[PDB]
Amino acid sequence: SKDFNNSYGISHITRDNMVKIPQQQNSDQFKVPAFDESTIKNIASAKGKNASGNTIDLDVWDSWPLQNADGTVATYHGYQIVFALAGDPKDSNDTSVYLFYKKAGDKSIDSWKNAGRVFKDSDKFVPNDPHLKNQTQEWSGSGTLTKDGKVRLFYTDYSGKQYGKQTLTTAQVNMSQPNDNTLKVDGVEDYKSIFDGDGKIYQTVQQFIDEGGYDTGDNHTLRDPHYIEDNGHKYLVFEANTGTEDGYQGEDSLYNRAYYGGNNPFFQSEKKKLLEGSNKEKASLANGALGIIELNDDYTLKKVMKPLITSNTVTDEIERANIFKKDGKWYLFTDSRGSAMTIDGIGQDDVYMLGYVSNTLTGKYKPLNDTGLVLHMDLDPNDKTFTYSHFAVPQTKGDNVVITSYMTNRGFYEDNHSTFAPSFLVNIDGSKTSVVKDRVLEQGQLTV
Ligand SMILES: [Ca+2]
Repeated sequence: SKDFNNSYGISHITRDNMVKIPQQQNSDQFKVPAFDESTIKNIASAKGKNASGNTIDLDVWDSWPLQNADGTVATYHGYQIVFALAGDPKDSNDTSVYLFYKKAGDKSIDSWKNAGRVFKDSDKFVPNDPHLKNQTQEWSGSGTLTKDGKVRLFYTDYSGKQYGKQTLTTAQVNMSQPNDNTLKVDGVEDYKSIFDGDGKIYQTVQQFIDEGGYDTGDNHTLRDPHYIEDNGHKYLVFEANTGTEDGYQGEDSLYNRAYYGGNNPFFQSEKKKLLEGSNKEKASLANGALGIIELNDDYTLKKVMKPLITSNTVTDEIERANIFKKDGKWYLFTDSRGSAMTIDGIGQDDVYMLGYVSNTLTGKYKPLNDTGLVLHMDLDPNDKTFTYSHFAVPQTKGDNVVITSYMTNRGFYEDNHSTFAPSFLVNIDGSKTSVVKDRVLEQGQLTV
């Protein structure tokens, strides 16, 4: 019949595992800690110029630490460095990467100084590049401190003028120290596009356009590159969508048992409901992937590899790709909105961090805590302490990782801007994780 089973030699976030989440999630093992509203502060140094040219308080969103190759937080001339997306709370979609820094031993949110934007408006036009001149927004990525002691940034070139084209991009951020307590962004170099999709392994924006994606509610992604090394190889792991040959979007995907898991009765009942219902198109178009590419030593593309995992039928959006090695195993994380999901009992207000584990970098990834659930945040977006973009930072010692996230902080009274959420701890033990009891850290804390 139309029924089939193709894994495409890759792992999958299955419907069977997702449907189990609603009855599992209501536990302090997974719940994002409740945060103390009275102590929440804006990032004091998060000031910049608005579109008019007046200095304002910025909203600060997605952030990532400068990391060592293994994912631990780097120390740069005695400083911890955090790259963050920021912009004017009112002027629509305008994100730029800012560089924040803090003396390694300082703890308070007030200790985070602002070195300003990584890029000048003019920077994108300098290199001879296929894509950069078309950039309208700077989206998320990662930062690594190289062997040579260079600050190497990876981020997403978003082009709103090119149908939302997304390109994995790199630059070396040149730094100096004007005095004992200041870091300065001097400028950028080796600023170049790396990858924008191939069509067979990862969806391109052209495929998105050609299929009439803006009319069907399709969501094209090629973003959030996370730098990692393994056995002398350099990689980016990123958010994407499947291409034509590794389980493409469309109605056929609803007949693929690989995306369902469970037994035949589960597959048959779930499939029938999908085909009948108002989620048919949404599920059909859902082909999120966590992709991987290998880089050369100069950070150009070496090899486009098959995805680590996909969320076919489940969601088109698996965000903030994250991966690191712990206790000889590889842990893979991604954030996912309930609103973009097609799962019974998962709703608009549900936000997740999902996690998977493998014995090897490109091996089979199995769900943490049986289902893949690691974190559950379901506070209403209107709540002051709503958090988003949860990201696990591995630590030099111990079994705990630090969870960072941003807190939108839009209360009726001050403080009033998107800020660093209080960080917290998650214990990792084999294929099991748990939120650490009563250990809420400072806003934007990276290390314990
Ligand atoms: Ca899609």
